[PDB]
Amino acid sequence: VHESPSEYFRVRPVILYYYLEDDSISVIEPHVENSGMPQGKLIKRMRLPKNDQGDHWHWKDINLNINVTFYGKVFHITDCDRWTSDFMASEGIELNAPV
Amino acid sequence: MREIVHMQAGQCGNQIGAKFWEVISDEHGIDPTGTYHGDSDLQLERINVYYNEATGGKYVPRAVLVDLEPGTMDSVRSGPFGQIFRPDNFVFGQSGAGNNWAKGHYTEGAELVDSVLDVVRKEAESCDCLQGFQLTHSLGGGTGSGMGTLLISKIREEYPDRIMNTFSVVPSPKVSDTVVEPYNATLSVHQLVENTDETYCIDNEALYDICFRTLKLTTPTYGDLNHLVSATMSGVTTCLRFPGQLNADLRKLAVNMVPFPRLHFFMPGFAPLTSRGSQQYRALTVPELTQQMFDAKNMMAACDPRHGRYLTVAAIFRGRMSMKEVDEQMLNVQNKNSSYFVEWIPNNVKTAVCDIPPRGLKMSATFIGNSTAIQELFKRISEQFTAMFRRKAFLHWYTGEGMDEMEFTEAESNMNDLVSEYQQYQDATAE
Amino acid sequence: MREIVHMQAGQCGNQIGAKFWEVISDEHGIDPTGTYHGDSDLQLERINVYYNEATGGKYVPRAVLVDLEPGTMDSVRSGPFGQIFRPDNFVFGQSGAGNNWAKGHYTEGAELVDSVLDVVRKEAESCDCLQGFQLTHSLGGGTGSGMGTLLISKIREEYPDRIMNTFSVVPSPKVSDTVVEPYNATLSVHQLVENTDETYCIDNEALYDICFRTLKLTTPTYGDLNHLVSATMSGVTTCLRFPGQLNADLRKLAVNMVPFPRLHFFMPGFAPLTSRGSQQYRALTVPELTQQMFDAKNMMAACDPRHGRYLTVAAIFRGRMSMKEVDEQMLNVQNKNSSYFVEWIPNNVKTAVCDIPPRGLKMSATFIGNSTAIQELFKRISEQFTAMFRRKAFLHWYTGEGMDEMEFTEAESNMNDLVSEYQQYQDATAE
Amino acid sequence: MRECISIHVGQAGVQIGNACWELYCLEHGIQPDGQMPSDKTIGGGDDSFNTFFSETGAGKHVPRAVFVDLEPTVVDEVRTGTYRQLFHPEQLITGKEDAANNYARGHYTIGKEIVDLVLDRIRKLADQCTGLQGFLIFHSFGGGTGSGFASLLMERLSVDYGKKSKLEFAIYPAPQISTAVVEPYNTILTTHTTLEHSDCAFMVDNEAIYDICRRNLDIERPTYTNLNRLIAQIVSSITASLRFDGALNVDLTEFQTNLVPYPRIHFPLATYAPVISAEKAYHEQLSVAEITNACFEPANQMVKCDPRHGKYMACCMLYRGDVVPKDVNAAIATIKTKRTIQFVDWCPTGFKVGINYQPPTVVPGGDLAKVQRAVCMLSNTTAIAEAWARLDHKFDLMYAKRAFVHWYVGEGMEEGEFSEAREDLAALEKDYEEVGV
Amino acid sequence: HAYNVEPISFHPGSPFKNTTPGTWTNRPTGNSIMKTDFLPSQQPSGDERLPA
Amino acid sequence: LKAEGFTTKSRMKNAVVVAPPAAGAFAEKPLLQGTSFRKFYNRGDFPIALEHDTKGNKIAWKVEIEKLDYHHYLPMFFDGLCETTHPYEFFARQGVHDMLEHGGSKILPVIPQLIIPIKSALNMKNRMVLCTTLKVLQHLVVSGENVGEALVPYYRQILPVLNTFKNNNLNSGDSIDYGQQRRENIGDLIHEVLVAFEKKGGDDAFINIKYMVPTHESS
Ligand SMILES: Nc1nc2c(ncn2[C@@H]2O[C@H](COP(=O)(O)OP(=O)(O)OP(=O)(O)O)[C@@H](O)[C@H]2O)c(=O)[nH]1
Ligand SMILES: Nc1nc2c(ncn2[C@@H]2O[C@H](COP(=O)(O)OP(=O)(O)O)[C@@H](O)[C@H]2O)c(=O)[nH]1
Ligand SMILES: Nc1nc2c(ncn2[C@@H]2O[C@H](COP(=O)(O)OP(=O)(O)O)[C@@H](O)[C@H]2O)c(=O)[nH]1
Ligand SMILES: [Mg+2]
Repeated sequence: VHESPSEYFRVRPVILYYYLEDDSISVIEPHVENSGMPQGKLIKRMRLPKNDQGDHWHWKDINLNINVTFYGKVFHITDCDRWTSDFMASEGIELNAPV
Repeated sequence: MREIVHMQAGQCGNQIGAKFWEVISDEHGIDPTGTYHGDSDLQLERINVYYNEATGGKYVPRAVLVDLEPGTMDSVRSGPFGQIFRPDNFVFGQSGAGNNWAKGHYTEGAELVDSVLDVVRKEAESCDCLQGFQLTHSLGGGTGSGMGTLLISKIREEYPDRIMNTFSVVPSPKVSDTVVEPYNATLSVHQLVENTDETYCIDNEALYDICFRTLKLTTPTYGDLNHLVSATMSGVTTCLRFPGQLNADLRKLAVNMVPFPRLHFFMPGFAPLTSRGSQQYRALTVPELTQQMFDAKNMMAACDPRHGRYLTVAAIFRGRMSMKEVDEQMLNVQNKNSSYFVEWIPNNVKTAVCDIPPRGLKMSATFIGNSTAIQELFKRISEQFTAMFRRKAFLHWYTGEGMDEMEFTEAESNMNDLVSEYQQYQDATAE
Repeated sequence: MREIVHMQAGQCGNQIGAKFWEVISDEHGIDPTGTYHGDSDLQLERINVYYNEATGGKYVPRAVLVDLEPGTMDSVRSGPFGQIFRPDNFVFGQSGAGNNWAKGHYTEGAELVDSVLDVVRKEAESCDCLQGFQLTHSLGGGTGSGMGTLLISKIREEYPDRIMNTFSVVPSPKVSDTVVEPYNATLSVHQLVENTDETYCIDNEALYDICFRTLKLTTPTYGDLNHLVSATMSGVTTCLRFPGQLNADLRKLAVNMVPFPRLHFFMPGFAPLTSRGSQQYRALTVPELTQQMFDAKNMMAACDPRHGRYLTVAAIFRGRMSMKEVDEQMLNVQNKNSSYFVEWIPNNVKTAVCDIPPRGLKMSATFIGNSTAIQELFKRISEQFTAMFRRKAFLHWYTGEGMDEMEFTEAESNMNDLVSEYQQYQDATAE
Repeated sequence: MRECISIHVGQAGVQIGNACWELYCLEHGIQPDGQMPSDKTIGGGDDSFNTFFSETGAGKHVPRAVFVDLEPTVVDEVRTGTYRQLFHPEQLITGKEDAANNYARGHYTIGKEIVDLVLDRIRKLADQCTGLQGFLIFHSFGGGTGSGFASLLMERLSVDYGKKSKLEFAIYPAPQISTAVVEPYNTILTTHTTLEHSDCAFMVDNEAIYDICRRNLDIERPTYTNLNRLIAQIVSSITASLRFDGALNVDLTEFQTNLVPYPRIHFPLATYAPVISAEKAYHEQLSVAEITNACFEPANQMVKCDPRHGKYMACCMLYRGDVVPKDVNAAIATIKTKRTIQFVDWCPTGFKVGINYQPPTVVPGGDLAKVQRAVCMLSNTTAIAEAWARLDHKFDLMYAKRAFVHWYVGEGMEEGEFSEAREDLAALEKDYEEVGV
Repeated sequence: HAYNVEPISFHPGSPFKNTTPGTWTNRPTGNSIMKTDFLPSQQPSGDERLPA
Repeated sequence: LKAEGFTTKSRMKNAVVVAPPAAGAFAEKPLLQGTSFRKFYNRGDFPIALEHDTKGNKIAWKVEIEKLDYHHYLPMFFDGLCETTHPYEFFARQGVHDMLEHGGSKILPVIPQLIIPIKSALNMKNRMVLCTTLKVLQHLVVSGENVGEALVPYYRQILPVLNTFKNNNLNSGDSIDYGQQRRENIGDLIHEVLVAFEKKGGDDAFINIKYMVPTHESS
């Protein structure tokens, strides 16, 4: 954040949603109180690209402590859900610890 | 330094504007975060036409977004290049005027016109110089046509000399898609004749035909349709953003293509359009772009440009090219298809060459034709309107929000008068 | 800058033309992708005869593929040098030809004819000379016969002065593999004799004989058959492409082999053609090439030239050789077999020598022979036609598809007049 | 002490100036930053730049010229170019709005806010000199800035500096090729308002240079740089007699006394014809007779207004290089013996010869080659009446239906001015007819 | 199935990660004709070869 | 070779293109169904009759012209101008020309209604109806008081055909025009409609008149 008397940087909480039906990703914001900023969807459900070669973000390369770039925004993942961890361990990911 | 402020109204207008601010951000090297990850200084020298400097490095678009459904604002913010826009310039109502011209023009939508005029005034006063006002909307919806016509009327009576272009997704019957669509189109064209400085009529049916026949493309969706629309929106105003040889801005296009103060309903066209497989099996040359412009296949208006005569046709070429090749090709087009051009105008072609092509293409061009074949679209909309208005179907709404049948008769008769004027200047003799 | 446009119609035509374009590509140093991986400057000195420039320095052949059944395009794209063709030139129908001349001529081939003429005009406008057209087809099917003859008629109507050569494949009573071959060949040679500048009659029986006795080859197959036909097709235009001491193009050959207008049915011939065990016993000189040209077993058509009179003989010699040796080998064969040459035309051999031999071939020679012995094929097809036309067998398909018995009778009558003209110029005397 | 002030009005004028000042710097040895190389030299003398430049004392050769365009784009790309340091920043004058192919916007509303500053810079450049030769104005008949602002500045210059000579290097519209739509309107209006304030107006046609570049230089894809370099060669050949030295000479004042018969007829043609490339420059003798014959060939005219339809009045014949004063006499004699080239009966003495010994200057990356001799002809012919007649017919076709008149009428320009321009053009029409008969 | 690639050049979408500078791109922006043609020349230094 | 334009067939060294079909902006447009003057008259009402005369006729009114309702009768008297199967044409045009001269202030309020019948008659382009309609327009503006100023909003909608047919006079040299009595010259009648508009209009009339017809200029 530039030119503000209250902070010089901000952290906006983010919940990702990976839909396995079509390998799509939607980002959502949990609407924190008194934020004063328009919170809401911030990226709807689509197939988000991964490389410049046309590859898209799959679930085979999404883990606990990683950075994922979507549209110039570099989100960093913190923790999973219980069903998601069970499914990911069933498919064979290592699930390298919540942060 | 010339600035244009851009506006999108309705769901179709907002989607077209989102694709437009994706396409020209790709042209100008703008990150969806907002930063300049560009390569050339010419990419930044005239970025102020559509953008505005934000302290920190961001480039805020000079765009104003209008609807009465907040879901449209949520969708355009959650689209790609969605965080680009400033959230103040997201003025919306709550009722959802939603395919009702009366609701979008006289009732509760008209409680939003003062606020959108305030925000447009604020965005317009922060300019050293001003060219005009850009609008994207569809004529078959309540917010696109109702608040669209109201906004054009208000901004025209406030700023009388700054020019104004609207991009007018005009209805087609083969896509149908809305019952009160002829009513909305007839009530919008009445104001667009008198208020709008220049307008481009665009048909979704013609876009679908282009995607099916020239682009193959299997499934085109609305992304590709809005991408062709955004391409021909970006190609018109490339002389205001990139230098080169002989160039024409929006006012030059209006002056050289409007012979009489009402014949300003144009026909867009963008023509390095080829399929994915037949892309490298091509040699981009000025004669084959001239091929692809002067073809009934590649026109984004579902009316054939052969049941009528071209009044004025302008082409904005883009690429490092030969002016002899440009003039020779279009002069050859005039001489050989001399029957399809009006003979009381000796040269019916305006050329504007900008040497900086869109990224990825060596060569491109944008077609804008002022044909007398727009009377086909206007006659088909008028005949649908009089078919519905002979039995007064779907009129209890539009008289419940407080209009009169005299307004409908006046709008129908004005569109008929415009059709008669196009017919007169089509069939007018040499001397 | 003399360019000739290739058309390949039917399964036989497409399979011959795929081998022809493979031979042309690895003679001009073109990979399957299209990039010039050649060595000499002569490979690009006259590349515009068969190839068109694209972006990235890639050469696309100036050919169109025509068929009704779509699987032959899949076969062509399956073949090597299949991706080099432009995808817009793949003009294919959807239903089947039906091995029916009426179906290929008066119906759905006649509905695809507008699109194939559109792409032919598109590929012919990209020329500065447009020396002529070549067409590859067979007189056994519906697309090869009927659609090919319709293409010939439309091209003759459009460009009347340019030359047309068709490498037509004629049926044989020994090969057959079709019961409507007499009907198809009789109906197609009627259009061939009146709208083609020059045509080459290739017989599958003669191709198999060349593959079995001059080549001693165990399984010949259509690949080697089309290899021989493609070598002939290259050799007739290597004087156009590569430089040489004596130059003879298609118009040169047409004026030196056509005494009377409906006498343009030639039989071709290629030399050298040797087996594996005959490579040792091979004196690589001009006389064996001359003898293998003039031998009756080496003819590419089933006709025995000893049962007739050689009107004219054209000899296209590719390679490094003399002029005295070539002229004396053309002289001595006339002087000894003066009985097989017409006595009312002196010195009736045309001789051209191109300095460039084909790749992997030290010397080569294309024989073209206009003789009166060609009438054996027309006699065979005419009597096979009338044997099954006396009882109107298989005629219900054609008549219900839309032809006339008057048309059948007139085609047979024109064939008989062609045979009678060949006979009268066979037995005509000098004084 | 001689000085020529250059004014470059419009995009065409500014690009032609970008060509011609490059040519001037190359032929005088001035580097793009402004200084002489000071380690090498090309040799012209200490004073063979003063017609177009000035010395600041430090060694900065700031040039002349009043580069002006209403739109910012071309002026700022010139400012961000190779010759950024050469030009004085106050010389390059620009605005914000564009005249947008409107004579009314160039002459009545948008121009008048910048006329005063352009005139002040012109006054400063005129005070900076000692003896002013003339005003070299580069523009197009075209539309908007080059049509309206040029005429307004012409009126102001006629009011202020009445006796100084004016040259009007102008891009005249082609017969068949055209770019703008209201180009006939702008052409007729700028002709009407330059008739009483011009001194001599040179015509250049883009289509004719296109065909000349195709035929002679053998280029099938020429851009505007390939045309503006030829126009640079024209202006250099015209005003090289002021800068360099030689035989029988000419300054800007003889170009109106030996070329303008009546004070209406001041539109000579331009014909440079050693237009040859390096492929065929040394394989033929470029003798005086050959180049003058090729200059009187009608295919080498840069107007495409074929002189066999009319008669020549005067021909200012400028020679540049190894030209012999008897060879030029022999060439003119053997062409006056020809009967295809026709002269009017009241002008037997129809030539004005001027010879310089300076060879022509090539541009690196240019299309022309190094030649020993060059010829530039300024021919005032009666054949241009057919070009006036064609533009008259175009004006009649547009003005009969009153097409594109609402812009001019609604922003300035009372309606009678269109008929004024049309009537003055028709007066010029049968003025040409009466001086031809 | 509601979002495809662009129909003009058919270039795939990008994640817009700026890990590489903006000059390193496969679709660069074009250059002006006056900049490409009007270029600073090179003076004859003197220590060249003698021409024939 | 015949070809349709803007294609490879259109660009050949021997091909000619087909001319576009005319839209018919100078042709007649006869009615597919009769007006409300053939439905309301032979049904009854309309207190008018012929009294016979030679020039034309005269309309005998069985009620007072000045007292009858112009809000009812007048706009649907103008509906009878668009036909020709006449006993009706005299009943239309002379009814117009009588009620107008013998009205008064009552013409001005019904003017906003008095547009759709007029324009519909104008958008038929019959050469004998159109002159009658123009002669009606020359009498509307002169008929009442402050009447040529209420038409100023509707200069938009009474002038789309006068633009088309203002150049409809004849180039007949020094031949005597004997059709001067029966005033049926459209290209002239349009001119005296326009100068009457300028004379009996307001002051912002001319900006709209030039907005409509491009080649009109101040009287
Ligand atoms: N020879 C030559 N002619 C040019 C060049 N640039 C423009 N023109 C001519 O100028 C004509 C257009 O009028 P312009 O003088 O360019 O108009 P403008 O100066 O841009 O003024 P506005 O139209 O108001 O923007 C074209 O028809 C060209 O023939 C150039 O670089 N060289
Ligand atoms: N080209 C294009 N047309 C659209 C799009 N979305 C809707 N439309 C068209 O717009 C019409 C409906 O207009 P709408 O946007 O609902 O107007 P509104 O109700 O006032 O918001 C439909 O007939 C669609 O064909 C889009 O994304 N692109
Ligand atoms: N030499 C040669 N002959 C072929 C080839 N393919 C087919 N033919 C002959 O062509 C005849 C069939 O014609 P066809 O191609 O089916 O005609 P279509 O049905 O119109 O496509 C058969 O009798 C074959 O002998 C080939 O690759 N080479
Ligand atoms: Mg300009």
